Amino acid sequence: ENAAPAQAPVSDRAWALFRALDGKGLVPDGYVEGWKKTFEEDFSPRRGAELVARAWTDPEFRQLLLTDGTAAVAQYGYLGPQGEYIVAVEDTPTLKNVIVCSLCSCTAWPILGLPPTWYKSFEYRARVVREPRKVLSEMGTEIASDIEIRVYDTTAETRYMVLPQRPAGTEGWSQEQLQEIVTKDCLIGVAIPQVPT
Amino acid sequence: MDGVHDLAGVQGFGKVPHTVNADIGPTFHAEWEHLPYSLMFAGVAELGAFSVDEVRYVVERMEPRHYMMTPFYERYVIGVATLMVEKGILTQDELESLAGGPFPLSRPSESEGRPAPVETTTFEVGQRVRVRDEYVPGHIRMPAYCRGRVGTISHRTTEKWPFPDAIGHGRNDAGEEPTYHVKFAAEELFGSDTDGGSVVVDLFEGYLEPAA
Ligand SMILES: [Fe+3]
Ligand SMILES: [Mg+2]
Ligand SMILES: [Mg+2]
Ligand SMILES: [Mg+2]
Repeated sequence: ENAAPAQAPVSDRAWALFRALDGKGLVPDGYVEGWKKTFEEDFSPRRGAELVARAWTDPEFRQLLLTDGTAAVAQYGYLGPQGEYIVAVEDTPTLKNVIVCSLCSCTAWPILGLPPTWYKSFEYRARVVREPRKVLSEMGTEIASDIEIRVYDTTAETRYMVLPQRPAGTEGWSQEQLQEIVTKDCLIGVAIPQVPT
Repeated sequence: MDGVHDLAGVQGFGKVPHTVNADIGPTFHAEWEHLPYSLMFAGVAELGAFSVDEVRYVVERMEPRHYMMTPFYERYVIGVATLMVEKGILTQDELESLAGGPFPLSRPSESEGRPAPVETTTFEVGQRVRVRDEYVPGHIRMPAYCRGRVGTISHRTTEKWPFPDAIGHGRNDAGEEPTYHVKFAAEELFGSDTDGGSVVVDLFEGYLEPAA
């Protein structure tokens, strides 16, 4: 009849899994709390923003980031789980890049942060590969006719970040000022960096 | 596995539930949500009981209606629990007793997997390749939209990894292969029914063959 199976509340199931393993000595002291702290406080799109601001103000670094993203990210010490082989993809006046994991949710965790609910949604996983212009427009980003959209589907171990175009009106800004307008959505590729008015 | 998780190109979904730069809230929206990834890492890195690939495949093995109605992090609670039962570490009885109620798991695998292919080709940037027209009932990191399609190599990785169709089943014969960024024209994948430009899929060597 297509009905859902009976299930205990998800909180009860998740803590049951913890307790079953912990009670057998298989979970080191502090282990899951340590991972929660890493996920919440260390893996962060502020890191990808720092890399973008550096590439925008340092041609040499920009070239390394686009040719050997792993090496560039390692200079900052930001390699990590789900972020060991990095490729940065460059937006240009004729090309807009967008990232997805259509099969699940794969994301460059250490430099983008853990993916948000919308990126893991069936709507984004199904639609952005086939109609990325319409998806971005609905999300609030208009990509003109004149620009190729290229969708990177994260299907193996490459973990991607978008290097967005640097917007007019930011000439001479410091790296801190530039970092501030590079958001998580800019790194995923669904947003373009915005300059206040 | 041609499961419901292979969602790219499915039609009928509505709007993505986000507008750009909207507040996404905290990393975890419930106090249990850090547990699936943390316990997965216990399994992978502290116990050596399973690979990340096995986690992807056990989630793919959720019964299809169950998958479609289950929020993301809960799918990984169910997947990690399932692997711990299948590996002999935990029992479903103890999980249900601790949980105070039903804890249905993913379905058993219907494939033993397959080894890393013995015959493959090293491709170079700019070469045209076709995705092998093959059907794999176990784990595979090839979305169906690119099966049999032709594209161009934009990158060969400088590292190699175990073949998912083997290591996602815990087999000993996953070997190692590089992967290739293969660029497809949108029209190659979806004909006239697309508004995009190109799609780049990151495909293991063993999924590819020379085109024509
Ligand atoms: Fe994923
Ligand atoms: Mg299918
Ligand atoms: Mg529910
Ligand atoms: Mg029973």
